[PDB]
Amino acid sequence: TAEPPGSPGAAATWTKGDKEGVGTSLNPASKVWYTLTEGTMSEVYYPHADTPNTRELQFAVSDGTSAQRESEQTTRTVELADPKALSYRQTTTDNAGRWRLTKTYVTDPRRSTVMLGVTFEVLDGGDYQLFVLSDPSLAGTSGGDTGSVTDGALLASDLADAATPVATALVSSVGFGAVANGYVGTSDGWTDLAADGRLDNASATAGPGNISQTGQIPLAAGGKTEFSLALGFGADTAEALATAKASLGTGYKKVSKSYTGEWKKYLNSLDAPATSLTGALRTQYDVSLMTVKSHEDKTFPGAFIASLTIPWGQAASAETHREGYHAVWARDMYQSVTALLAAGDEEAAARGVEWLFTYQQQPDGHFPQTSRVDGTIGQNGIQLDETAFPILLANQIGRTDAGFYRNELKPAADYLVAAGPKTPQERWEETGGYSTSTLASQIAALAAAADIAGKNGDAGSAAVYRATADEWQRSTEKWMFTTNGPVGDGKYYLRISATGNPNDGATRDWGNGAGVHPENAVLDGGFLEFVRLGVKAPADPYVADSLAETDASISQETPGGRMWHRYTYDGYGEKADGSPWDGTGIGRLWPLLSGERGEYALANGQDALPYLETMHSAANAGYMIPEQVWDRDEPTSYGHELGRSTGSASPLSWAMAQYVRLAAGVKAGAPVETPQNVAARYAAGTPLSSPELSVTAPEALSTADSATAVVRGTTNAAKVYVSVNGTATEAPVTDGTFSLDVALTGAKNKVTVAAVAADGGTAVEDRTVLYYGSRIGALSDPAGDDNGPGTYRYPTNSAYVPGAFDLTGVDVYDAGDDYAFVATIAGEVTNPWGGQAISHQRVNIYLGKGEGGATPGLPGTNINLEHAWDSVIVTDGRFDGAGVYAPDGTRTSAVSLLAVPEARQIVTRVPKAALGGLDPATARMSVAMFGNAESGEGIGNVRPVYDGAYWEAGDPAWIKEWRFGGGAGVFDGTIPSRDTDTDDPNALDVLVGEGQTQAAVLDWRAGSPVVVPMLGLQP
Ligand SMILES: [Ca+2]
Ligand SMILES: [Ca+2]
Ligand SMILES: [Ca+2]
Ligand SMILES: [Ca+2]
Ligand SMILES: [Ca+2]
Ligand SMILES: [Ca+2]
Repeated sequence: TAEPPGSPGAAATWTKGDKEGVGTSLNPASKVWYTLTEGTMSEVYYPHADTPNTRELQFAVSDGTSAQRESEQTTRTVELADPKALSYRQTTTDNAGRWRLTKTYVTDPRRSTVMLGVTFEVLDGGDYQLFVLSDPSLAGTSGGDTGSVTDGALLASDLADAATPVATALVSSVGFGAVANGYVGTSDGWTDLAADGRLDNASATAGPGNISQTGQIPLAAGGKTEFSLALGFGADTAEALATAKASLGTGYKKVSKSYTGEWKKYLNSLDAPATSLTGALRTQYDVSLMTVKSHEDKTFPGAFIASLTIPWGQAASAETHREGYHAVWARDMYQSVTALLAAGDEEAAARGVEWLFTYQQQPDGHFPQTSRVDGTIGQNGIQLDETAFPILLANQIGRTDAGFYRNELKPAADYLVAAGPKTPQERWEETGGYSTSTLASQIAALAAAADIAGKNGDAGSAAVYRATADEWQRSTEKWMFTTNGPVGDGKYYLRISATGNPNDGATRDWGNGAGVHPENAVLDGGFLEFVRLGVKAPADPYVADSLAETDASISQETPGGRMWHRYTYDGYGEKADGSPWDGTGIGRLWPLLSGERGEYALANGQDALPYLETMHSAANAGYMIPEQVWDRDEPTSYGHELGRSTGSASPLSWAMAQYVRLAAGVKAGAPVETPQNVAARYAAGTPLSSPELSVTAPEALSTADSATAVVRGTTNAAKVYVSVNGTATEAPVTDGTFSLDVALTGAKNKVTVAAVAADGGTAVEDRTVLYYGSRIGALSDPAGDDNGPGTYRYPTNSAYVPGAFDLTGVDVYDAGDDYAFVATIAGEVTNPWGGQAISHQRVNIYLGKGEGGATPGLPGTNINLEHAWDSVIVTDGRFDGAGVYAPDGTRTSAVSLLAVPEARQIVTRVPKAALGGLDPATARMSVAMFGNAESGEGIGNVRPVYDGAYWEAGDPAWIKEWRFGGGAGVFDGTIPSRDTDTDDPNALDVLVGEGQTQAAVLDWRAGSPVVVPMLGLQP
């Protein structure tokens, strides 16, 4: 087969996020969504709202000598063709006024076809040729497409993905004259026409690769010709052609009417907006409502993508699958259904809630950062507000049935309780810690979950959720309201704190090229979520002092009204020269924040209409509200306009949604999505008492001795509930005291203690309990003991953190099939040299029965044990040198090493069988801590100790840098010991029993090798 020149086609990109309009039928049968960009049709989605298939479809007109692209005509307009439907009309006029093209878009509600009603008028003596230029990017990729011709139609496909096969068919109601396929940048229609105003390439086939199709439209005799084009989609070519023809078969006028009628009927069936919405604000409402609606998938009803666009797509390559904003974000979806809910579309919210918990929720209960419309995980960051919003959606909708509560709601709420108040990522998806914005959703979600749990008879989980939410709610100011910020009076809620001390001036890099700034200096309107979600009263005083400074720092007055940047120094936007964001740049204005300020104003009884006015001034002629609008008077080399959409997403369903939701709030006189049960508790009048609660045991962190742990203390509350990892059990209160042996359910047990007063007030306490099984026995050892006989020194190198070789205890647990030998150290448990759990420590635990007398330990050890040993446990996560060893050096069994730095523990799992019938419960044992080393550094992988003075000298340098000092001897590379004196023990410390001391037991000058006492585990 002869392919036209250009293979495989030029590298391509997507389109700018700034859309003039978008559209889809209300009918779920039509699996197509179209977008418009600068006078052309940009990306069209199919079969799911998360898959773009087009880059550009526009017309070219020639006289026979020269040709022009309508995207080159400085004179073109866009306008919504119907005030009650998502149908747009683009008009292109020749710069010389010789011809005029009029295009009106619509889709066939019954099948996946995008239709274009076209009128071409020659205003000259005539004699012009008209060509359609359709450049696809099927299945979300510019490459991999194959263009062909059949039965007078232009065909294209990319079936490289079995789960998402895509093919199209461009058909002309009047057929085509000349038809051609080629490779972009060489044999494509425009490159061709530009050459000589003629279609020289006649090749009817091209690809796979980046191709484009071109079809000449036969013009009627006279000035104007009216016709229509149908772009049908299908799993295959035959399906696509058939769908397109079925559309033309019905006709543009008929299809147009049907499409426009569904939308009109949809709007007319929903709640009537406030009478105070003037014409323009009403149309903005109608278009915003439909647009939000159009972001729901047709194959997975209930799934809403953030936006049918790719921000800065002109700079985003299309060779590989990209996510853009055409993916599902729980947060953005929450904004969407909450808007449809405000407008009166209950079913969309029901499908939505069902979709979230069925398809996107993860087995652990939380919601992924992003996902495909089928639930397939996209980004994997942890945003706690994305787990809280779906709970709030179910709370609002009443989706509270026992089954849904136990299997859906509880796991999500339990995750929140387990995650703690700090979110690893806040709503802007960039950093973590105590977030005003996220903590507001966390508190509201748990407060709501509490009522749902209670309503379902689960008092334990209710107390846990309420007590937790209550504590975070009363800690809002302590954690995030700074009092020494470098702006205004210095008193305001900051954006996020890493420590929970808003006055510590802790810094961090804020990404996107913003650099390092103290948290004290970063202002963010996220605190407004507190009143919006009923977490604080509308007139809360703290939210009030945040206003002035926040406005000064990130607000600005545009001609349409006041607007806000997300936060101080935000760099997520175009660069100073106007070029698209590419990892760094400068954040612009977010119109949705005006809608947010408006809900806060409304909640306080003020007129919110002006905020709607401001939100609408950010829209284009098509009424598309963008994520961002330019904030400078200077239009860089790019055509940026103050108050107009930038290169990012437009429309942003979220911004569209925020406009509708506020509008509804205006009609009701108060924000309509605020959770009533949550506001009743925190935003109403009279506050509640907080009962006293004192948990005396356990401590913040501990290790249990069995499958149960004693949880006790004092309180003046009526009831107390002790919950571990989501399992709550009541603790009966007796004369202000309580005490319960609660069951441990995991290796790590998060224990929440909730105290509930007779009037409803709560107090909470959290404790963490580590569990390895029933404790056989233990051995203790003093800290600051890591100096051998009392003269040893750590090797100067940094890696050797202090206390690394300082044992503080040894605990043995019966762990079912294994024995868990837990060693605790004073120093931090590191693992830099990349090893199993640890790198530096080499502890030995010689097990025996106290028989015989002095018996040598392992080779490079340089020590003896008080009595004979049957086996020794080597804890060395280096060189696979760990396990239980017989006295002859034979490793009788492998072992697993786990590090628990939080507890400064080093766990060694030893299968019971490894200790051939030697029960540690009645065995004698010696414990010694050495430093691991390479064979070439000393016998048996033990880092030797050398003369103190010799070491102090530092000759060579590696001795005082990577070896122990204060013992005896110098380096000798001729013998395996590498030490010229192995009389001194290489143990930096060991365990001794009563009446004896480490200084005497390790005193090698008074005897060598030293004899380490054989001890017994105390129960
Ligand atoms: Ca492709
Ligand atoms: Ca292409
Ligand atoms: Ca689920
Ligand atoms: Ca010690
Ligand atoms: Ca030595
Ligand atoms: Ca010791």
